[PDB]
Amino acid sequence: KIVNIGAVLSTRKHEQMFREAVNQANKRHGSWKIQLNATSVTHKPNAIQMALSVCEDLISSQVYAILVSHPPTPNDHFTPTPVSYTAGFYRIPVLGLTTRMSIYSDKSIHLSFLRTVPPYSHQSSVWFEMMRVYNWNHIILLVSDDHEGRAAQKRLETLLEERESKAEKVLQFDPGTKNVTALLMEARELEARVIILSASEDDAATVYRAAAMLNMTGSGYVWLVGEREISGNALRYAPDGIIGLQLINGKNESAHISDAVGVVAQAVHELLEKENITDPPRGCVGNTNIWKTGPLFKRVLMSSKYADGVTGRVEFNEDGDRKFANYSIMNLQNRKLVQVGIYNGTHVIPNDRKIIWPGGETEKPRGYQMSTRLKIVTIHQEPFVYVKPTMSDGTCKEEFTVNGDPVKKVICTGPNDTSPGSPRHTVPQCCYGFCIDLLIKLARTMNFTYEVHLVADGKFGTQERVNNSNKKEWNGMMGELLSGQADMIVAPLTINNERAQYIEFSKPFKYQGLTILVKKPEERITGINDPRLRNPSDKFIYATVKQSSVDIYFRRQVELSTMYRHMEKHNYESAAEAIQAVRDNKLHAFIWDSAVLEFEASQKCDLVTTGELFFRSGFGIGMRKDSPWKQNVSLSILKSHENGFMEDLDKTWVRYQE
Amino acid sequence: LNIAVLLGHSHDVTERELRNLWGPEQATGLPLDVNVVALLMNRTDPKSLITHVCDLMSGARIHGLVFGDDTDQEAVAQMLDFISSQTFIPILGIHGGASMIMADKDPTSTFFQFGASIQQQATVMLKIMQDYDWHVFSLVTTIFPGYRDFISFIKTTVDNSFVGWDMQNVITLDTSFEDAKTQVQLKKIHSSVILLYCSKDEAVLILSEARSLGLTGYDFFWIVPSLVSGNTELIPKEFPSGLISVSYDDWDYSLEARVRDGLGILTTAASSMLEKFSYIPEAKASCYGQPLHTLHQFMVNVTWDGKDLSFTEEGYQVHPRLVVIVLNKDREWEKVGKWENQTLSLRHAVWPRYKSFSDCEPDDNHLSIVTLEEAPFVIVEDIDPLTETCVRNTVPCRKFVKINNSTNEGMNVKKCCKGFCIDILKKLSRTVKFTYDLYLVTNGKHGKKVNNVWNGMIGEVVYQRAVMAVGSLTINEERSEVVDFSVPFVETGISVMVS
Repeated sequence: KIVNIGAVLSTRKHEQMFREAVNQANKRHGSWKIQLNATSVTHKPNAIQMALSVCEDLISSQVYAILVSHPPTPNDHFTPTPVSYTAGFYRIPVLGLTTRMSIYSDKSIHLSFLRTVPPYSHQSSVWFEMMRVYNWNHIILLVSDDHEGRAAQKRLETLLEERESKAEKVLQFDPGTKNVTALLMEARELEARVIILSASEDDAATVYRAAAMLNMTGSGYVWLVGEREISGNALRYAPDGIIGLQLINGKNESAHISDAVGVVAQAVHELLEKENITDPPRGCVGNTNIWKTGPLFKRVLMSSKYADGVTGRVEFNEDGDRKFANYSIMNLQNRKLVQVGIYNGTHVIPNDRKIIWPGGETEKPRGYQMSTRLKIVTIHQEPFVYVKPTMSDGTCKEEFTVNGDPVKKVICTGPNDTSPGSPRHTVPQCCYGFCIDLLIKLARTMNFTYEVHLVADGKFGTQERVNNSNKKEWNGMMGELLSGQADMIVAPLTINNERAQYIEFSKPFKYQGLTILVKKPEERITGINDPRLRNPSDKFIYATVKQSSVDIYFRRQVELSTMYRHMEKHNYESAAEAIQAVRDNKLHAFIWDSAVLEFEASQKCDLVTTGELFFRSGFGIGMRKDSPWKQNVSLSILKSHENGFMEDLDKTWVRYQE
Repeated sequence: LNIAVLLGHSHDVTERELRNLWGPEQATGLPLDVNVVALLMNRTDPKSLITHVCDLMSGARIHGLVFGDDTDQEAVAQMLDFISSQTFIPILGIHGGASMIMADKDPTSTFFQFGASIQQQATVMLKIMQDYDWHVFSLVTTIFPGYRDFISFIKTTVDNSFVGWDMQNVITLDTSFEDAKTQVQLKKIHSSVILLYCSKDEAVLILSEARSLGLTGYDFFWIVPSLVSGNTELIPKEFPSGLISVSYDDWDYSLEARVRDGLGILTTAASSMLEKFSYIPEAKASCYGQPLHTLHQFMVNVTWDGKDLSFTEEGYQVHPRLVVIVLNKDREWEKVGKWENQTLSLRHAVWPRYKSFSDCEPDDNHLSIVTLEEAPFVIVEDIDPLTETCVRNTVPCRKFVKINNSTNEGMNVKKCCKGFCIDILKKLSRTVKFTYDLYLVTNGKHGKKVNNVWNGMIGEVVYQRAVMAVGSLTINEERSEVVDFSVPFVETGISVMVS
């Protein structure tokens, strides 16, 4: 007829308040014959013998609830873990009250741990409420604590599942280092300014000093931190105008103890109304039998619904967290904490105080500034991308064409040869041609600067297994684009269904098919329907560029596996290698696009194309995902389609013959 | 150095074989003072754990702790992880609750387990699903913890595999099922392979609802992990006979060989760390009272006697020993397959049916089909080494290739097939919508009677080891006497080839 409650509490005044709450718990519950005893223990500066003393004292006491209520501990470990593990050996609920670590959220590790405080990842949902208010989509994540970093990434993907957007940059590294400013500058070069930080006080002060020295706290830079990042020297190193969070009664222990007493008391009076009552045995000596109503009492604690307390509607979810939590939103106005918002369990309301930002006006700074210098990457296409070495030092010889058109070149940067050939030789040379004039037309239509560089290899990019952990990766232009080093691929991109699933496409500027390059008895082949090419031999030598989209289009064709097995022994690096090889009469056929070989037939009369025209497709501009550089650029491309500028580009290279 | 091996066991495992585990072991002894302390504990409370750690850590500064468990308590490994975090001593978990998989370790703790995590187990199970072309499947996740990591690992593995998995959406749970809202999500299921991540007491109710909703058919599959499959003795009758499980519990390797390998890893790490730094033995004196050179990130490179016993970044083994088991008709966890370094071995490459999961299951829909290797009809090629998967139009089959003429033992090598009769059989499977059992014959050619004994496909069909012959076969009088041919579809006579 007795119920024992164990507690690890230090101060005698709060012990007296705890005993007073135990005494007042039996007030409104009638004259029932249940009794409530409480046993509180102090704290030795160690942790092993503390765990020993507490575990054998609570075995000898046979308690039902175990409480740890020590915020101001000098050790920064904050580990009530061993007593919770010892109670989880017999499945006894330990109600943690102080810490908010995400390692306690794992119920597979902490089998019988409950708590009335949520982890900080739920604050990101509050920050998602910022996304419900300030209408901001692209974020920049920075988490140093990797024990909670996977849970923060999980919660972030759970929040972004609704809008189906993507985080622009995520970062995880070892806490303790200092040279993280390179990734800060890489995030600075991005369009967004939203900064989400999840670390301890030392790394927060380190990144505050790094943003202060590099002036990343100017206009438009969105800063959004929590309670751990506004304490200690991080509060001293914080810039003025930063927005932070505050836990209402997060450190106020006296009402929190009474709330915990009310929760435990109503849980015990709920459990007394049901059958199958079991008791914890004397597990110190000769008792390893588990307490059989562990998950039963846990299920009692799952449906615990309350209506008493100064905090309010305390309620457990499936994770045993805190529902309907009042939060405060603070601002740092001239090294002074100024309250600028309140938060109920679903909605943010700013108070009568104004919101003064570190940048300009008091309204929200739209920190989504698009890149005025679009990084352009391309492959060396032979009739389209002419690359010429410089004359004296980084210069371009301004030669004139035969039609009175001056060639407007650009200073591009490119490697010299392949990686076994050239170890490291990347020089700036002169790029011009077809798509360069297309980019000149785009820069004439819309005012934006650019940065033309070249892809490191001579491949488009295929979907290949990386050599560890069985993961798909891309390479080439797609590998340089998806890594964030490139912005817009201006190249004759072969449009297919696989790449449409991953990135968005624009309107095609080129429209052509496929053809066969031969040299001039049947000297022609007339397409794929030659039966000798269905079952080839060592005579008809035909191949294509290694890691090309033509090979992917043939890989989708499940009825031409013989050509896929035949052409893999003769794939070359570039198409010019195939031109030189068939120039020496070593090749016999080559599947390639139409107008390139038409221009090369206009250059060299021995180069002969075939008669058929299959795979009538289009080539456009390689693009990113949903972006404001899509609609206006596509309208500019269609404006180039409707006028005679396509005919002008034909007059430059296509219509011009010899 | 000084290593203590304490064992908590219920089975009569004596101590003197651990005393004999010191003499011939470590013949090339690079530490000049290697000593072992073998102890046996009868109780499994953490008070005895703290007591024996304070005894042996003060017991002439023992730097190695080895523990095995016989019970079903996963909190003992967490207690030993806390002990390794406090005392800074490398502690190894061998068997039972000392080898149960935990989620995330700490840099302050140097505790390690000899086991197989749920991520590598999910990799092995998806390798099984890739090797069987079971691409249309589902996923049911309960409120058992450690589940969002499992879903995310499945999502990344599907996004990083050459299959392109046809995955049905995840059936999620909130509490114990009301059979009102979970009923709608369970009635969305129409696929065969069903994956599940829960506890055993939840799985009893899940399988009871699945039998109540008829999800235990011959087509429907059930693959469960090792954490839900507990004791080998405690098997309730609600389990379907044919339940696929993957557990690293190998009965061929005893606990003594595993702790011998653990001592080999400890002496290897000590000998390799002594060659780099001098003052290697550094421990804590006693528990009562108020480190730089550690073995926490040092023994990733380790190999004992050729066994690839290397360690991961998370603290588990790189290449463990996974065991694929099923549940037979005799209600026993039947040992079936073992796992290699990275590739998977299959002792039973022929996938068994277990078509009668219960008593009242009248089902006769499978069809045994055999064919013969002919070039314009059945092109028989190897599996693609880049994908380890037969392409869309090719179908897998087996071939029992013998090793020699000395023994009759062989291997069922799986190969891909295409051609004419493969397309005919695929279109028959499209029209009739049945289930087929395709394999190859190893007796020889079409058929020839040698003293009332037929051979090849005639010997397979007439003696009723198969159902029908879809492949190419000539028709004459006695073949039409022994079986019943269908109508002819192709006009194939005989001819003579000349110049």
